Amino acid sequence: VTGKTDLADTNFDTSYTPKRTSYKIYCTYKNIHAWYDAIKCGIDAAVKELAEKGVTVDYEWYGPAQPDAVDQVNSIETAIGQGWDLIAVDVNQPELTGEAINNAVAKGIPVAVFGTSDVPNCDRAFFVGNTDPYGDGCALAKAVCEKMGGKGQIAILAGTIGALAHEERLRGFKDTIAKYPDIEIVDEQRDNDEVEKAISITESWLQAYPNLGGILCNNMSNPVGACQAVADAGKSGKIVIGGMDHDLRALNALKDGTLYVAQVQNCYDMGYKLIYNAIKTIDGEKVEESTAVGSTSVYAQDADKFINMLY
Repeated sequence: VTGKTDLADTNFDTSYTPKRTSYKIYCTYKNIHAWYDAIKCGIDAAVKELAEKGVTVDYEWYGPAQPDAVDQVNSIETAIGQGWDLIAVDVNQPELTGEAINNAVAKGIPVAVFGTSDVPNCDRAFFVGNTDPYGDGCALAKAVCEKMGGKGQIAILAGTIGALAHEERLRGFKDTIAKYPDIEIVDEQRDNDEVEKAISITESWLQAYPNLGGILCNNMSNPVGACQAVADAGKSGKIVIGGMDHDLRALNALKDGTLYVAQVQNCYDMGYKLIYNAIKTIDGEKVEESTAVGSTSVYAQDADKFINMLY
C-alpha cells in the first residue's frame, strides 16, 4: 500500500500552528501485518506536511512478530523513560494496556489510541480509528445473506481467539445472520490470521458441507485463503464470500468474482489524523476525543478504484 482511499477526509483542518518546532512520537501496535502499512502511509503524509511548516515529527513504528499482550505493556513502560512526547497505541488487550497507558499518562506522557478499536475506559487523550467493528461485520453479513437470497449454509472464518475487533465482527456476523432464519451457520473455525490455515479450513469445509453457500471472513488474511481454496476447487462465484480489509489478493478476487464484498477501512486517516491530533494534545489544545475514520463495502464495480488508489 502506497496511497489512500476515497474514504480519507478531504476537509480536515490543518491550519493550527504548532507551539513547538519538534515532536517525538512512539507508536506500538498489536503485531506485524500488512494492514498496518496502510496506516503508516497516513503518518508519513502528515509528517511531510508538517515539515513544510517548520515542524519536525520523528516517530518509531514498533510491533512484534506475534501478538503478545505483556510485550505491549512492556513496550509502553519502556518508552516512558526514553524521551517521547506522546505514545500512540494500537491495542492488544484493552485492560492490560489501559493500565499501562494510565501509567504513562500519570508520569506525564500523553497517549493516543489508534487502529481497530479504542480503549475508552483509560486516560488516553484521544482516539483515531474504527469505532464500529460490529457494524463492519453486520455490513458483510447482510451483503452475503442478501446475495444468497436469505437461504442456505454459511461458514465463518473467525480469526484469532480473543482479538477484540475479530470478536466484535463475529458478533455482528451472527446477529445479522439470525435475521435470516433460513440461513444455517454450519461451522466457525479460527484461522488465527494465517492465510494457509484459512485455506486448510476452507478445503475441509468444501468436503464436509457439499451445500455450502457462503463464507464470511473477519480479518484481512482469511478472505485471501477462502478465495484461494474456493477457486482451486472450481467454485468461484458459486459460494458467496465476504471479507474484511484490502489485501490486493482479496481486491483482485472481487474483479474475478471469487470474492463478493470487501469491507475496507479508512486506514490512512488513522495515521494521518493521529499525527495532527497528537500535536494539539502535546501542546495542550483541545481535539475531538474520538475520531471515527469510517469503512465501506467494496464490490466488483469499485475494486479497480480502490486498487489504483491504495496500490
